[PDB]
Amino acid sequence: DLTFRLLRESFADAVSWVAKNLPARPAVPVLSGVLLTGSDNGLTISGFDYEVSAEAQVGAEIVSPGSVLVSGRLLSDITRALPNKPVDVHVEGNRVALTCGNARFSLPTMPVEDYPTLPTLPEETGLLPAELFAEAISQVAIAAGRDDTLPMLTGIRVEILGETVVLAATDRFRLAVRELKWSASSPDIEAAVLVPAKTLAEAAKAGIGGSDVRLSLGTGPGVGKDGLLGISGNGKRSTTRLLDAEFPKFRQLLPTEHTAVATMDVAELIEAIKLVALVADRGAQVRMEFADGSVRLSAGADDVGRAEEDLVVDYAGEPLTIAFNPTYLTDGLSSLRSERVSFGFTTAGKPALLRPVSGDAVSTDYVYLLMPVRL
Amino acid sequence: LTFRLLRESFADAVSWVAKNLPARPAVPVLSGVLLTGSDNGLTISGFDYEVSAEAQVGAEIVSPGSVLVSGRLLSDITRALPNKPVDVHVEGNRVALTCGNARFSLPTMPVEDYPTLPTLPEETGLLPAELFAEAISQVAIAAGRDDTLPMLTGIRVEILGETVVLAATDRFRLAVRELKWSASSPDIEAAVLVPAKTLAEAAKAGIGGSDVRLSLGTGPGVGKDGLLGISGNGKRSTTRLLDAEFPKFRQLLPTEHTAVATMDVAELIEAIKLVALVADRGAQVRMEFADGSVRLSAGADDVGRAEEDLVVDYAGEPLTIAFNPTYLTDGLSSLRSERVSFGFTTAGKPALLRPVSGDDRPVAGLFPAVSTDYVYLLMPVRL
Repeated sequence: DLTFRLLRESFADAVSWVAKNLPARPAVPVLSGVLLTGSDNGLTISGFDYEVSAEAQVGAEIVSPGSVLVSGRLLSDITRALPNKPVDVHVEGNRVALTCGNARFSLPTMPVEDYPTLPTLPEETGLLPAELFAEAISQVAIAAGRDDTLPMLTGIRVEILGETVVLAATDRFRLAVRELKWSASSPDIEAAVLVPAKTLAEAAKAGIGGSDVRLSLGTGPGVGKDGLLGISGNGKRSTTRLLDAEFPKFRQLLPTEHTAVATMDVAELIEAIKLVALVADRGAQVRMEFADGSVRLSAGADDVGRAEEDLVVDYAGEPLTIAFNPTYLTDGLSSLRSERVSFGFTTAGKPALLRPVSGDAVSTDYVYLLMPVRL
Repeated sequence: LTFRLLRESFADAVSWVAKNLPARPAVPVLSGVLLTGSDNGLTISGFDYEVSAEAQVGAEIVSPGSVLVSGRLLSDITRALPNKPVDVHVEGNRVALTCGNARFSLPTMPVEDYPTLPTLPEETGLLPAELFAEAISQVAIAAGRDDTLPMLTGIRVEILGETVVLAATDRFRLAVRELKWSASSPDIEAAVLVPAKTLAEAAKAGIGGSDVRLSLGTGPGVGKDGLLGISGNGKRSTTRLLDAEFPKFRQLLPTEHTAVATMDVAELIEAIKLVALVADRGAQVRMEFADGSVRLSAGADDVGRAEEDLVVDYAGEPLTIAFNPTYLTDGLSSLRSERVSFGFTTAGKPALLRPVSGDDRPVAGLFPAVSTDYVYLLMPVRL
């Protein structure tokens, strides 16, 4: 009942996006599948699990309408490996015929009724330039520390205030808040919700074309407990369930006046961190020793090596000697899309403030809170 | 010991010696790189169970003497330093290292407790670094993978006059390479087995257009040193030889064919990766040679089925033959030729692949096959 024809690249691009974030999974077989729907004008490619859904619609010559359920990872891997010709697709009983140039395929099909029905639209709360979203999330997500660790509730907080968006991501060592200006598709609206880095970042990492990223949480009176978040892009559209966990109240953590402040060249600092960090322990510390006109960046191993570098800086205040985890600090410096950096600390046991200095519930546009280490 | 020299000259010569070194093996002293200064200048020296590396470079030797610092640590520092001259002097039990605004204080290990690097055998002959690098990458694939089967883990290296012949094999593929050589040596007839892991790596570290000296010896006592020297401009390494018997491989290769074929290489690699996406477990890919057209095909109990028809030249009775996807593909990459030649006998016996667009005559003196400088022999599969 289903027959379509489109360009290989378009079909490859559409599937990969629906079959990356959420699939790549064998948990329940009846759900490794991706749904192909042959609407009168285009092909829609659908997919989800129990929480995060994804949908892609692309141009097609659908000769016969209908739908079909085929292996997720497989189709992706196939469409990318196929020739740069058009591809023809026919469903024959419960097998799918797929021809692209001189290559034939036959894939086992799954029953179209077993597949869950996707989530809908939480009404458009507003939109913003995809480049901005790409940056915002890209910055903040550096701080929701999650690598080889168990995924403790790992989320980027998203707050809407009239037309002011605030993105906050933290673990417990670092806190990254970013502010954002918004074409808010509703009157002044207030919304503070939590949605896990995992997916959110990817929708943004898509690195969408233009000013078309479209945040769907509803225009209502706060989006309800229907834990949904829609991202809509140029044809690409994905929902994701939002966590029930509560974010810290970050405004608290941020100081107004800080006992001491200085500024230095980002590039140069990142090169010297990695320089002296080479000798840093498994208890990774790096010692910054602030004085007028200069900082003595040093680190050491309690056994095997010692390192130090004098760097120029514009310091001002009562000298501070303080240490950081070289990786969380360098994450910060990188996070700042700035040539130079503002440092705002209070005590060698109180958070230090990383702000971008591109000279010539938040404070400036990008703010980055870093916990110190002791001795 | 005190000396000065440029960051890059130091970095390059330390990371060359320290790459083969282990971060923390059984004996601590083996993790370290030996730094010696004399009339010649600074010398980077590293030893191992099986490889010894040594690099000589110019430095201003302010004070002769040797020292023992962590091999991998010194490599990491000298790479990260700002591009300014580096200063080193040994303070009692520690090394001070000064480059611009950065200063380092590394700890030493006891220097008397470092062995003397095994001595280089006489030069057996020499060949451009480039060929050496290609010939190994070519043959190294076929090397029997990490197993309790040593005979297969080696790369065989045999010298016949002005000809060198390189071989490797797991019991499923066999790769032979033939080179033109400059043996500064007379009769020169020898055969040796060296570990593929180490050889490949030592030949990966060979580029730029220069030459490379192979040192096993020259007399009847050739390769009998238990070592292989490979050296050039200041850089000198030896690798332990492998005491195992290599297979009598020349016998293994067919001399004539029931069926030959040729086809486009990049075209064939690409189509292989396509159909095998659907193959059982990367287990097999079925080729169906007819005249003019070969049907590449793959399947899986119930995962999917695939088919490509590729433009082949053929001569002989339409053979149908299964190969392993990966082994097949390695073989193809292993020829750096634009096209490929196929030699077959039965669906259950070896296929012989060689580069096509290559008019080198491996010259004589003392339906068919043919002469090539490189062959890759693949066993087939079924079910």
